[PDB]
Amino acid sequence: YVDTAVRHVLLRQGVLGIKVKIMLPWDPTGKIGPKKPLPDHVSIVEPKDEILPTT
Amino acid sequence: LDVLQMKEEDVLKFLAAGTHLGGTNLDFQMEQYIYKRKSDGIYIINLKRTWEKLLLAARAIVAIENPADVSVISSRNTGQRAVLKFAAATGATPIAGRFTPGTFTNQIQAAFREPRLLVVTDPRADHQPLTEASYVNLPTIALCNTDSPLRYVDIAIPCNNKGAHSVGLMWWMLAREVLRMRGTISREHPWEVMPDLYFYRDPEEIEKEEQAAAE
Amino acid sequence: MRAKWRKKRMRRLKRKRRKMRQRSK
Amino acid sequence: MQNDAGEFVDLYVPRKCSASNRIIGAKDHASIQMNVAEVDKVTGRFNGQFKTYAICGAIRRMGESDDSILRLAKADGIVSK
Amino acid sequence: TKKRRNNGRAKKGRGHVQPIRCTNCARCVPKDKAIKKFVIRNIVEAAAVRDISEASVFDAYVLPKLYVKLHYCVSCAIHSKVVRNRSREARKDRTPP
Amino acid sequence: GRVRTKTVKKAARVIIEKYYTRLGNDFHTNKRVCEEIAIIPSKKLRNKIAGYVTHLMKRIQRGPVRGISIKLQEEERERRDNYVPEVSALDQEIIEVDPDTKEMLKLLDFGSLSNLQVTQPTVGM
Amino acid sequence: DKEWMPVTKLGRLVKDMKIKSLEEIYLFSLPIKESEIIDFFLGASLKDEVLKIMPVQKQTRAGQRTRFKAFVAIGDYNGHVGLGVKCSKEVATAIRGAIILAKLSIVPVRRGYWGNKIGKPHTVPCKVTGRCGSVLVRLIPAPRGTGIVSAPVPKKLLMMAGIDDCYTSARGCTATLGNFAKATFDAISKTYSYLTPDLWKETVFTKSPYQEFTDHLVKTHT
Amino acid sequence: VRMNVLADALKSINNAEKRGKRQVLIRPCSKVIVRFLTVMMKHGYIGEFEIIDDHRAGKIVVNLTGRLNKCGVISPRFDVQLKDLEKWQNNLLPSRQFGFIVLTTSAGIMDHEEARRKHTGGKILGFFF
RNA sequence: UUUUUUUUUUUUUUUU
RNA sequence: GAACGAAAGUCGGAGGUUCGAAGACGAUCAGAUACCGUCGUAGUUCCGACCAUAAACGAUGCCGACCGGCGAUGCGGCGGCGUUAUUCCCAUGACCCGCCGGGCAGCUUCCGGGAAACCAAAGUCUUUGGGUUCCGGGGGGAGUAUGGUUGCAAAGCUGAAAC
Ligand SMILES: [Mg+2]
Ligand SMILES: [Mg+2]
Ligand SMILES: [Mg+2]
Ligand SMILES: [Mg+2]
Ligand SMILES: [Mg+2]
Ligand SMILES: [Mg+2]
Ligand SMILES: [Mg+2]
Ligand SMILES: [Mg+2]
Ligand SMILES: [Mg+2]
Ligand SMILES: [Mg+2]
Ligand SMILES: [Mg+2]
Ligand SMILES: [Mg+2]
Ligand SMILES: [Mg+2]
Ligand SMILES: [Mg+2]
Ligand SMILES: [Zn+2]
Repeated sequence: YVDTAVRHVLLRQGVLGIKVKIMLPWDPTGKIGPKKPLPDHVSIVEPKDEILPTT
Repeated sequence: LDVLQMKEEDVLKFLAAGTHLGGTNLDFQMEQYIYKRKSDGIYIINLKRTWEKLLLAARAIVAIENPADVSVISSRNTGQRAVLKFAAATGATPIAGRFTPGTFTNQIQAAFREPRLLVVTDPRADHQPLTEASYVNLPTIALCNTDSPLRYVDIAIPCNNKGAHSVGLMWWMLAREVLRMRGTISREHPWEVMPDLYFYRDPEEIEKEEQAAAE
Repeated sequence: MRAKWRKKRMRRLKRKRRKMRQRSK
Repeated sequence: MQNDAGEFVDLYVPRKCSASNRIIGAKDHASIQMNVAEVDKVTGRFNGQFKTYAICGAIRRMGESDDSILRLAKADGIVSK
Repeated sequence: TKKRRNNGRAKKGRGHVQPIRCTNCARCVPKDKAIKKFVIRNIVEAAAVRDISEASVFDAYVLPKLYVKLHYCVSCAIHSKVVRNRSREARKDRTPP
Repeated sequence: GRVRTKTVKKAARVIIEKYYTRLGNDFHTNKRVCEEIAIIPSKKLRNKIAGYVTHLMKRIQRGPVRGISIKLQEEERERRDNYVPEVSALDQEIIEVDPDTKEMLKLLDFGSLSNLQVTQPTVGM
Repeated sequence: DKEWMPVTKLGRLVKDMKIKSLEEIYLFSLPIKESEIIDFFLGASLKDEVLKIMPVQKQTRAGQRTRFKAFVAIGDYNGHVGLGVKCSKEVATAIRGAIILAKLSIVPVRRGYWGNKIGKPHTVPCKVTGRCGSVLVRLIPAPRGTGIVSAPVPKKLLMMAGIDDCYTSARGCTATLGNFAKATFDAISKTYSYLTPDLWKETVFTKSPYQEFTDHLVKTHT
Repeated sequence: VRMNVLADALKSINNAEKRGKRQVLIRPCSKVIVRFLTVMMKHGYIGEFEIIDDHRAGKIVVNLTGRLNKCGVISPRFDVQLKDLEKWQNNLLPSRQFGFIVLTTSAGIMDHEEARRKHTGGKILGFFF
């Protein structure tokens, strides 16, 4: 889920260390984000129906 | 006035409920409503000025046009029964149970209201909505007791609100007066529902006991 | 040091200096 | 407040409170413009016209509002004799 | 600052109250400032009542009690676990159940 | 240590509140009903959810819960709200209470219908 | 570019454009909540200055936690000014927050004459006072074209408040702008609260914006 | 003990105005107080009033409009020669639009505005606005 | 029941 | 200018239970001359005189007025076919209910204040003036020196500068 990026920058002051980490969004289909959901983030389905009376 | 004046059926129902007696302590701004000390150290509220504040409170409730702007609160389980039926009785917005402080002030929460008038049951039980009134510019009609303070109260109706019967009779008669001032039923006709809905049902056990004896 | 005992030491010094003055009037 | 030109100088005229004749401030959020409706004669039906009573902040906080609304309605005659 | 409105004790009209000795460290303390209690005790251990109830001569009608006005000063009563501290709004309290 | 997590109790209350109907008092059936009506990423989470769902079912089948009520409890509480007999909004239409309210109804213009009689000593409180 | 995103029913009145000016809101002292309401009523209120940004320190278990406290004073030059104090852990965050809080706390300023009525007022209506902490700021009317003789911070604040001429008299820790600017703000806020013997006329009581446009409110809720 | 009863009257007036009550009781009475309230009434800052005539010393009850910000007494009753009013003007009056000063002239208890026309001057009782 | 002391100075603050 | 003014202290007379500065030992500690324990001096007591100081504290000069409420409690006064003790009216007795005056106080409050803690006064103050006495002007040096004055003495009163 977390894409680590660690780079160096050389300047006249010396060096600068940068760390960038980006949590990818959960997209269930496609190349955008990962396809497994979070184990904490649990999705349910909305309610089913209504009518059910006898005949 | 001469047509909104009291009738004997009203005072018969008042004396049947027991609203004439009150507590043992006075607020100093509650002197003008109440009448006389009693033998059992009990202060008797009049009914003459009691009807007058109910009349003015009814006029103020009919004054706001959209009845959904009427917001009605009761915290204690006496008036928790009455408020829910009183709200659908005219148009009002019921809020009982826990008041959820920050009802009127912050707007990040979806449970947010912008009323133009508030009616409560007990100020000492509703110390929080009366405090929240002063930020959002809304008046107050309060069913005040004999020993209840009057901070942030605009129209105070003198009554007893310990017992559930007097509470329910007041909510019944207030709805009864507001709907007539709207013009649903004329004055010379009884109101079509009976105040037990507005009173309060406790542990059903005794309710279904009455049902089981009346089978 | 308390102000109490500071006053006591200055008081004792005052008595010593008074004895020195009375020893050489 | 008028100048020598007779122009109405000020931006807005604040509500002088009907209780105790004191100015409702620009941020006195305890103040309220109470409205009470007119009633017909013996017919007893609603009139679409209403009367306006202003209550300011410190009066509401102290409790002169309960006395004040009845004493303002009584001089107007809308409550009793 | 004032930590207390009453300055601890209860002298307001007076100019001077008698001192009374404490029991533990025997310091004299003005008798409203002192921590006052009153021990009503069965003179026997309540577990040891039954041993004397066995071999008692009479029909258990003699039940002696020992009454002591017990009188502490604050500097040792707190060490002796009576007057344990509280909060700002909890200092406004009265009699414990 | 069954102190179960906020997300577990949250999803369990959502499950029972949406679908009270399919869930029964049998744990192994309710476990498989959870996979039909929800998406649970893991089997330990399935078991924890289903266990607390059955423990909630043994309360809801027993009585109403302060957490959430089903539609049946809603209809029964609405019935208990609007049950109206014709008994005691009014008594027998003379109620006797007080000589002071007798003086009051002498003052206010009414008929002075019938009796009102107590006399008391002065031991209030 | 982004949409206004209404809530709280006064903004729905604003989007229906049914309240003309901001004076209608100050007639009834309705509580203002969203910030761009005054942007819709005033498109030329961008005139502001950051008064001071100062750090405050919280001594926590490892080291001192720093967070910056930004003061922003905004104002239209017609007699509307706002003052905003906002503390946050970032400069740009605290500046944006202090701008939004000044937008919320904008209030009008009464402006009177020195003593001759001739026209287009230039000064405070009387000797008003304002107090915040131990700072007393006293505003005294001044003759025409005098300028404002004061400290630089309330000179900026009264330069925004449409005052051209004023005398000031401070007392207290004037070194602390956190109380001093709020004292000057309370002083210029009390100007409509202070009575005057040319404002004795009984009120007219025009209708509420709510009761005036109930139909818009009903159709927007529904 | 009891001295300068004008101050005792006007501090009661001030406390009643700050509280917001309707009418005040003042236990002493002076011709000074009566003419002072006459000036205040004629300029409109108070309402109608009424003097309960005790045989010993009466009691004044004043209906209040609600406009009175502040009334008060200058303590030692200073002399004021004319062309020395403007000190007291800048020092006491809140603005150049309102505010009044009650001088004591030889021709009666006068006002700050009537005094400059009548060209008298005299002693200051107090001020109100 | 004990239970004392422990160099000296090193530490500065932003634009939107 | 004057009268009282706790404890301690000083000077006579009487006695001397307890406590107990000083002092003595025994223990504890590295050291105790300190806390702990044993003994025990002056004083603690009373009668005469002096000394005039204290966290002498509500750390809030005195008089006067105005500005919210509530239940108390102490002392008078008043009202109340409520109750109860005499013997049998009668009174004051004892509770209960309520009012008035001023006293010690308390809970509450956005009365208004203040830097706040908090206060019905520490409020009625930049809208600053009811009358009046004593006072403070960065900390130290210092309530020290030095003069005068009181005191038997201890010391008290007045009281500065260099730096
Ligand atoms: Mg301390
Ligand atoms: Mg003392
Ligand atoms: Mg400085
Ligand atoms: Mg060493
Ligand atoms: Mg002595
Ligand atoms: Mg000696
Ligand atoms: Mg000798
Ligand atoms: Mg001898
Ligand atoms: Mg001994
Ligand atoms: Mg002294
Ligand atoms: Mg004094
Ligand atoms: Mg003194
Ligand atoms: Mg008595
Ligand atoms: Mg007697
Ligand atoms: Zn002890």
